[PDB]
Amino acid sequence: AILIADSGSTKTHWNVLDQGRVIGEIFTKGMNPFFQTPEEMGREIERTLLPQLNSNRFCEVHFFGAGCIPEKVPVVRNVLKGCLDVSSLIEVDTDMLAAAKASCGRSPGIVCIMGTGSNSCFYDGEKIAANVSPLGFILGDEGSGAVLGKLLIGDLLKNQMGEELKEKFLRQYELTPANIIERVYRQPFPNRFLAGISPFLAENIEHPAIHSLVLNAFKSFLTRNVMQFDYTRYKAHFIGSVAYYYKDILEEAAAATGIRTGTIVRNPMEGLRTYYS
Amino acid sequence: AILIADSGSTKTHWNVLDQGRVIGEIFTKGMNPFFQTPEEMGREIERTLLPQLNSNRFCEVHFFGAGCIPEKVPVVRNVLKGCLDVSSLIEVDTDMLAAAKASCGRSPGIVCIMGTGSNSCFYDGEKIAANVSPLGFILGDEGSGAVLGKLLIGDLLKNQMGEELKEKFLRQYELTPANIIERVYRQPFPNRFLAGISPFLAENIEHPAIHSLVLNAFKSFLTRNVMQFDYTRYKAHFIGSVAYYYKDILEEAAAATGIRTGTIVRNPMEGLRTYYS
Ligand SMILES: CC(=O)N[C@@H]1[C@@H](O[C@H](C)C(=O)O)[C@H](O)[C@@H](CO)O[C@H]1O
Ligand SMILES: CC(=O)N[C@@H]1[C@@H](O[C@H](C)C(=O)O)[C@H](O)[C@@H](CO)O[C@H]1O
Repeated sequence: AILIADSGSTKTHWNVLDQGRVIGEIFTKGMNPFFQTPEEMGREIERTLLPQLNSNRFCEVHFFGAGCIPEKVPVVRNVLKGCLDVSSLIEVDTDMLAAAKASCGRSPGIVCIMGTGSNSCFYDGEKIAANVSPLGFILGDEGSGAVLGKLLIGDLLKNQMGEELKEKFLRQYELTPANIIERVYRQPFPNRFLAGISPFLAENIEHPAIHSLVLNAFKSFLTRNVMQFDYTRYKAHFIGSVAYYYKDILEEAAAATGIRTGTIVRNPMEGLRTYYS
Repeated sequence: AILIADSGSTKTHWNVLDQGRVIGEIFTKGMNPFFQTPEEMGREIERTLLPQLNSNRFCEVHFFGAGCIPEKVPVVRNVLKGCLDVSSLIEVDTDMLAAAKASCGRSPGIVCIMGTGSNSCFYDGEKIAANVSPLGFILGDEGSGAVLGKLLIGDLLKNQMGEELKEKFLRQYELTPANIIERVYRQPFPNRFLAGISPFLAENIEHPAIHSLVLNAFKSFLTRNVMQFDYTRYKAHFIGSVAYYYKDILEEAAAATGIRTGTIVRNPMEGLRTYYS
């Protein structure tokens, strides 16, 4: 009856709710209209949800995803229309609203996302009131795996952390200098590439230089994004993968810059299903 | 009868030298194999110079251009071979060697490029011995117009330099945030876009925040790139447009980083032309 989604830049999880229960859970690759034309978006969409759904018809469909700026929301909604059957109108918004509906539900509060990309907001109870548009992983997205990987590759190959870690990194993923620039500048979804090579940071987090890179990235995010809200009486609900597995470094950078924190979960799906019933 | 060129990712100049003089000069847009396949680069080459190029059949031909790393040198080298007719063997290199031959000729010294992109090297007298390969404007290129433009836009729309400069920037180039993000993530040659909006820094240099942003970008460049060379007895020949019109901030950052300075040219061609005959 209802279909729920949350499209990250690298992956997408889909949920099917009927009479308030979960009758199906789906995974797909990431969809961002700034990395995917509607053909790629849609032909992928053909290959995705439809095969694992006995019935392709619904009454309500709610799709939240990265790159879903208002200028691109109708584009993505028409992509989903040419593949689904819903009795009412399709809602299409950003992943921030999914995170907010998941964390706070019908109540207000601050919500931030740290995964493939980064983002920060204040939320009313039914809609996002304010938002720092993150500009992406080239002009912002500070503190997220794609940016972490961007920083790490840059620092390593500028000989800023020595040869040992540089060689362990380039050997662990069997990459030459050419692979990076080809993968980042000429190959689809370079943010996936960066966010995927970024867990090397977690692997060698005991090194001060790597721990400091992660900490200073978290610092810059909080400074340039979360500080723009009333962070002195609001418990920032953090959602995302980077924020979950780097919990300690995030709490480090938060106590440094005075940013407050509340509940920190990795995926909004279980909080989203609670909201819809 | 020889032709020498130097194509930055934004522009390209071609020269045909006979009788010790320059007998003809044509200009075309920039070609970079990481934002243009070599055919597309090439499909313009038909449109620009050849229609006017009286003879495409001459002796030696030597082409230097950005993004033209060893992994990419042969592809571009055959593209010029399958239309062009040159009597001797093909030279293919990066813009750094043109800058070095122009700046240093047959003598050594440190040579740096500051325009659309960044790069760093020490040069012997026939070829570059050491180099910090800049990885481009997404993983490095610190101190370059695209990176300067990247930083300024990022800071502005995250409200890090106020509303006055942010608004003056967005109305003066008649850009909205979505247009920005569309131009950087979906539009060809985003490095030109950033480097073209970057002169806003020089225009508003009286603001402390912008002067410090430009200076600190220059600082880290010297730090992460030039410091990797012998900067204590070598007078760094800086080459480029950014380096000429931001001369004072560069000398500031040079006294800041103890780094020495030499010659500042924006374009190398007559020094390149001086080298050949
Ligand atoms: C241009 C781009 O990719 N933005 C995305 C965001 O998308 C919304 C629509 C936005 O741009 O504001 C997304 O919420 C965050 C977290 O996933 O990462 C950013 O990179
Ligand atoms: C990935 C990329 O585009 N790098 C280019 C450089 O190209 C060389 C070959 C290199 O990549 O090492 C170029 O020298 C400088 C200055 O123009 O700008 C960078 O952006």
